[PDB]
Amino acid sequence: XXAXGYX
Repeated sequence: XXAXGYX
């Protein structure tokens, strides 16, 4: 992924 979250 490389981005994050959380949704």
